[PDB]
Amino acid sequence: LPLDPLWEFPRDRLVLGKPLGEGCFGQVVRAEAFGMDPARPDQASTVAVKMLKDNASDKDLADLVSEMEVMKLIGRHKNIINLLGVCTQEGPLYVIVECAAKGNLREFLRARRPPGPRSSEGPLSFPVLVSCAYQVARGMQYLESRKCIHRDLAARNVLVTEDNVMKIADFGLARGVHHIDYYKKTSNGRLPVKWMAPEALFDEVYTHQSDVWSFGILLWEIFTLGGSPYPGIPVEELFSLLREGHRMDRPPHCPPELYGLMRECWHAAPSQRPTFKQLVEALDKVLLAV
Ligand SMILES: *CCC(=O)Nc1ccccc1Nc1ncc2c(n1)N(CCCN1CCN(C(=O)CC)CC1)C(=O)N(c1cc(OC)cc(OC)c1)C2
Repeated sequence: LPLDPLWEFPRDRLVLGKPLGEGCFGQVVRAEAFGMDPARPDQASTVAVKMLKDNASDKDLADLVSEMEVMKLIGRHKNIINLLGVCTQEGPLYVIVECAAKGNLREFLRARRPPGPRSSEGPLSFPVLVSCAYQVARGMQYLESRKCIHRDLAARNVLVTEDNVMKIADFGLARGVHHIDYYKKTSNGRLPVKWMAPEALFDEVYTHQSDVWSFGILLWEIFTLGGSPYPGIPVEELFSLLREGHRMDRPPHCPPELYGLMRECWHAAPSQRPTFKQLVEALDKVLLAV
């Protein structure tokens, strides 16, 4: 691998700590970094480091190099997980990125479901829920302006910082578009087919509008506080329902403005779904009202 001085970080300034999970064609580990900000060479910060499995082969490496190079290109934004540095020289390949303190948005929301003075005031309020959606839309708009189609956008792929800033994750991955087992649960027991636009699912076609569809599913997850899309519906039935043009019901405690937005995102024709710019504006006006 070539030396890229703009991104290279001394591996000995890293102290690897607890694993965060895998399935990425490698594995992600919490770490402390010293001098990530060169103005303060001895200061510690908490980061996340992606690396290969210890029994990985050349295909996994190519993919990790690829995701690295993608993250170099897309540049920096508040509402995405940002690249911090890389270790490519004299040792294993490390990709260093921001670490979000509160985990993924799905678990964030599910852990904060209200009770079934402030006795019925749960942690999550409507304006913060709308802010969560607005931030995801902002990040996706940025990703779109950098020619990046996410292809998996879901609450589990949104990370939450200590200050409750949404950061879109896993946007630089090779998805294996042409060999998806629609029936197979992932590491969570999650079925990613439930986030696929009709054009991607039936015609293997991905555009930025395909991601808008996924955003509408993600909207539904937010306002069900981390619910599972198409609740109780086996994948076999999902195929039929989608061919029949069926859509999810309006969730309880969800204003018609936001179910409206969901339904627009799930328009069968990609050209009749909102753009992320439009989503950003529509959510911003809601955020302004409340
Ligand atoms: C920072 C404090 C902390 O420990 N946070 C934490 C704890 C528990 C779960 C998650 C987090 N926070 C977190 N912060 C930053 C990143 C991650 N997590 N990643 C997710 C790890 C968990 N798990 C990994 C395996 N997996 C996959 O499907 C494969 C990725 C499910 C999730 C994480 O992977 N990060 C990440 C993101 C991106 O986005 C482009 C790219 C990376 O490497 C190139 C790494 C960061």
